[PDB]
Amino acid sequence: KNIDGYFKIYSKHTPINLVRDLPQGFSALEPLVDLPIGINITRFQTLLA
Amino acid sequence: VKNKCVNFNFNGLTGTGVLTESNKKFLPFQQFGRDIADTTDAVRDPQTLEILDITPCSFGGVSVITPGTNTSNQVAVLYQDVNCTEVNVFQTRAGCLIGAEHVNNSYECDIPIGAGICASYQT
Amino acid sequence: AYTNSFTRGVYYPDKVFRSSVLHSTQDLFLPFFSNVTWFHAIHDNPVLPFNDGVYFASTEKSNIIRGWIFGTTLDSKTQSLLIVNNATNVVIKVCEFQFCNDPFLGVNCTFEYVSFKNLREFVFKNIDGYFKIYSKHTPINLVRDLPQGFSALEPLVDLPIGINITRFQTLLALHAAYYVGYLQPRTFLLKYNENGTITDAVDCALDPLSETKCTLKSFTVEKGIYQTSNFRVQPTESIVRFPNITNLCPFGEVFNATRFASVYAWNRKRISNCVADYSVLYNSASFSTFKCYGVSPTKLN
Amino acid sequence: EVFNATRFASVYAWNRKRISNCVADYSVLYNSASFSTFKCYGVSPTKLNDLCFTNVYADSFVIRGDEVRQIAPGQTGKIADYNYKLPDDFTGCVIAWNSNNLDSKVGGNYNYLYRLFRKSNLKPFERDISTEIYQAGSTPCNGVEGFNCYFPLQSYGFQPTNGVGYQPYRVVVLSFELLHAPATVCGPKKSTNLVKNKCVNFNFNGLTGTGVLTESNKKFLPFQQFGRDIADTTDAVRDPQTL
Amino acid sequence: VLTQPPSVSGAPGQRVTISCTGSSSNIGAGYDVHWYHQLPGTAPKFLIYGNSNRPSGVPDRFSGSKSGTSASLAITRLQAEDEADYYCQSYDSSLSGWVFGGGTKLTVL
Amino acid sequence: QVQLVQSGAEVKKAGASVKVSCKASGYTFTSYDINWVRQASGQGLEWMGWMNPISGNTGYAQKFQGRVTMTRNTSITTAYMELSSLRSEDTAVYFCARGGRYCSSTTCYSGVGMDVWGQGTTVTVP
Amino acid sequence: FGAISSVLNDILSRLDPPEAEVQIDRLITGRLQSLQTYVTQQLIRAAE
Amino acid sequence: FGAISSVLNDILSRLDPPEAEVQIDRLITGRLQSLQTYVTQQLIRAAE
Ligand SMILES: *[C@@H]1O[C@H](CO)[C@@H](O)[C@H](O)[C@H]1NC(C)=O
Ligand SMILES: *[C@@H]1O[C@H](CO)[C@@H](O)[C@H](O)[C@H]1NC(C)=O
Ligand SMILES: *[C@@H]1O[C@H](CO)[C@@H](O)[C@H](O)[C@H]1NC(C)=O
Ligand SMILES: *[C@@H]1O[C@H](CO)[C@@H](O)[C@H](O)[C@H]1NC(C)=O
Ligand SMILES: *[C@@H]1O[C@H](CO)[C@@H](O)[C@H](O)[C@H]1NC(C)=O
Ligand SMILES: *[C@@H]1O[C@H](CO)[C@@H](O)[C@H](O)[C@H]1NC(C)=O
Repeated sequence: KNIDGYFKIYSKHTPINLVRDLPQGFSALEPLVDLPIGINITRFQTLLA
Repeated sequence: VKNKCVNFNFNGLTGTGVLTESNKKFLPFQQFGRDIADTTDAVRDPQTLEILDITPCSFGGVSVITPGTNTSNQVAVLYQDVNCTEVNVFQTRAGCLIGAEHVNNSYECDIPIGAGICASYQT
Repeated sequence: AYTNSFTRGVYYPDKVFRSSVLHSTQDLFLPFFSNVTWFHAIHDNPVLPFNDGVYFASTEKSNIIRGWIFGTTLDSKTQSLLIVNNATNVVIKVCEFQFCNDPFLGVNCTFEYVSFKNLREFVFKNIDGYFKIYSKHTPINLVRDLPQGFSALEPLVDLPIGINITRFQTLLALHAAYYVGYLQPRTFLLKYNENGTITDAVDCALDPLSETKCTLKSFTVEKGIYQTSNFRVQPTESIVRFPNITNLCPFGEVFNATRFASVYAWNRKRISNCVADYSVLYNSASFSTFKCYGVSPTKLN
Repeated sequence: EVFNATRFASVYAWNRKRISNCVADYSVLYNSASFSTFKCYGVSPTKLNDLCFTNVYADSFVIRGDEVRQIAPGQTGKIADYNYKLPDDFTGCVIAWNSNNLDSKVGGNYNYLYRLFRKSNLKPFERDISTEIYQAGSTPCNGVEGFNCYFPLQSYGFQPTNGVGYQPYRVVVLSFELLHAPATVCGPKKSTNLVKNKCVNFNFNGLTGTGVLTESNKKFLPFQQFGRDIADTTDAVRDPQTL
Repeated sequence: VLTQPPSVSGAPGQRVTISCTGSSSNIGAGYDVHWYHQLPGTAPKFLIYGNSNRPSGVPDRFSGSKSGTSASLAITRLQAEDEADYYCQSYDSSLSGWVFGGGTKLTVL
Repeated sequence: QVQLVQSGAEVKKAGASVKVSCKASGYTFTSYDINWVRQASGQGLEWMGWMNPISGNTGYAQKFQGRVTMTRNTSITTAYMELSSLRSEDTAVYFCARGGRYCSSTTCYSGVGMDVWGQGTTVTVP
Repeated sequence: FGAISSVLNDILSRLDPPEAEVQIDRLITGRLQSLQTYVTQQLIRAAE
Repeated sequence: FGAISSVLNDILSRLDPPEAEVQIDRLITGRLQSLQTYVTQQLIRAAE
């Protein structure tokens, strides 16, 4: 996200073992690097390899 | 410094209190601590990465035990909820009492002090 | 030589009549039952600190003590007053008089006025440019030291000199018993009577008796418990803890860039890992206007 | 002596003239259109004649036309901090008429002087005649000006050829402190006879009100003027005409 | 003069660090050195003070640097017309307030 | 806006004295320290000392100690360099300096004698 | 209460009316809030 | 309470006295009026 020109990166890496749905359990995202860019952000696109 | 309240200015945040070591496990981005009353509870030293608890030192109003001026001019002072280091000296649960000699014999309360301690004027 | 200053040194903070009412004020008095120095008048005039005032008393029989010089240098380098009474005229001038090698009276002339059995108390001072002559003459039957008793000290004449005094030297008569109490900005429980003479006073920051006296607004306090003030463990020193920053911040860069942006595309130069002194900012006198809205204009460094 | 004066002091050695034993009318000051700015939050300009003052000091000096807001409670500035400080609780009224034609001469009115360097802030109404050289650097200054050695008491130049922003302006603090000292400068109003046992609108030395006026047996001391009750309201007065 | 190329025949653009040797009071502490120039044909109008600090019409080619026991000002862009008289002045502290040397001269052939 | 007038070409006998003038008036002179700097004919310049118009400062240099005093007439602020009992070393062109930094700026920078005075010469020949 | 004087005849006799609304307003919000503490204090005191 | 900060150490370090009196007596008006709501509230609670 970008609020007031501050870009905070949120990251989380957790293991799962489930078959049908996203699991029931709470996981918070922590800031790591705050970044001075100053943009709008409204659309995200997923790429693969 | 530790266990002695002084004028600290931790990264622009000022106050009066003692700086003690804490076990309060900060996340690396997080820097300051808060209380239920959202005042500053802990800070990290920005030079050496250590959790510093902040607690303002012993304070409180002073109350005075004094009989009638038509009876006496002997003086007494009471320091409530102050431990008898930071201040014929008596320490009780109510605080540091200076002026009255502690008596193991018990009498009826005349001038109340606190935590079951009472002062009076007798031989 | 020390003395217990029993009750002396009470004057009028103001000369507005009051009756059977106890007024509390902050003013400069010497403390009651305190330590004051004892002097003799044989063969002593050191320059004592008149930091904000002293109380004078004289056991006199032949009018030897006759004047004073008060000031900050007291050597005609500053404006200093001289007092002489030639049995017919009162003479108080700060004008450039010829003082002796040892200043005595025999047995920058801006202020344009040109002309035992007895205790004498004189307090010459300056508060806000007023020069108050405080005087009282009192009979006694006592020889050993200053008497025990209450004496209101009233103003007489206010003159336009307005002089700095931080340390004073008494004036002798050559061919002085006095007392020095350091006054402090203390609060005082004062009592007026129906005839308008101040009959008693309390330095109420002194002992628990007096602290109860001026928190209960009475000269007689009942037996009981009374909160008077607050005790706080004062900080003995100042600790500063800031990050180990080692780079001078480019504040000068956003002042001295080769080009500046317009209001259509002004920039967001975001700052981290810096040291800001602002002392160079305040030392620069280039500021045409400095309207500093959230934080103090001066107190920012 | 304070308006039609031939000589005005400066901000470093401004005259503090006690004005007493005289009658202060202010009506000719109202009728005068000479004043340009008449600023004070303490007293009002126009409704002042009915008031009788404690003691009034006329602080005479000269400062710039842009510096007229510096003579105010709480204002911070160069001259305000190095030459003349006004307290936050300042009572009194500062008057600044135009001095386009008075405090100026062709070669430059060079007798008005002001401090520019001090290591401390000023007290209100103080009199600093310090003639030491201010130390700018760390080097000791043995009376030798030059590098790290400049003298604080700076002067002005006033010429009629100069611009109106640099033209001399007169600002005078007629400091109307209503303090404890006895009232001596009253308005130009005629007195009336005294009435007892009948309440009447009284205006005694500027203090207005209504009440009954009976004789009292208290021995007010000379220089003792009012008797105040617990409310600091005037309970007794000494008649200034008859003791 | 203090130790520089003291009086040389120089065309306007010679890249000569016309120095001004000062001690620790001058090369380090007296960094406010200013260059007087009594100009040929007028009263001194140096137009060059505080090293590279310039008035209008003065270029940054006069570069002011303190290197060891040596000050500096130079020029660029070799031409013919800049015959002039140069002087360096330093705050000499224990000496007089600000002192020159011998009178640096720039002249062409 | 700095205006500068001084004395002219003169000849004086050895041992005499001069009541010389260095006259600045008509502008904001107060920001400027009217100092004193000389140069010999064909030598580098040399600074005799300062005279401070800012309310009465006095202080000399070493090369003319014992020979010169200074006073200032603060009404119109005339500057002096009183060459009394003159010697061989004052036969040159004598000029004043002018401390160019602005005094209501707190930073004490260098004296910038941007404008330079007319003429002063005490030639001592028989 | 932030006004320059506390006696109302004094504050009215020396303030011009346009700034007197400000000075009187500070004085009466202070006076009325103190009187409000007073009347609530004797309301609960009269309740006691 | 309409002031620009709420930690009084920050206001003391942040404002000069002349505008500090404006924000500070705003803060005092708010923090008093919270205190008389507190003491009348616990005083009616003390009646309870
Ligand atoms: C970023 O987003 C805002 C809102 O959608 C838009 O108006 C703006 O034009 C965008 N930025 C640019 C550079 O177009
Ligand atoms: C900076 O501060 C840290 C504190 O942990 C210290 O270890 C380091 O040596 C310091 N570096 C310098 C250059 O002062
Ligand atoms: C008071 O101080 C003494 C001094 O060491 C200490 O032993 C004691 O535990 C303190 N009292 C309390 C209640 O902490
Ligand atoms: C005060 O004055 C009255 C009035 O004459 C007098 O009778 C009394 O003795 C005086 N002294 C007092 C009350 O101590
Ligand atoms: C009064 O004298 C003291 C010490 O001599 C000095 O610190 C202070 O600045 C003086 N105040 C005035 C107004 O002269
Ligand atoms: C002064 O006041 C007293 C009051 O009775 C009176 O006797 C005297 O006439 C007054 N002076 C003049 C000039 O009227």
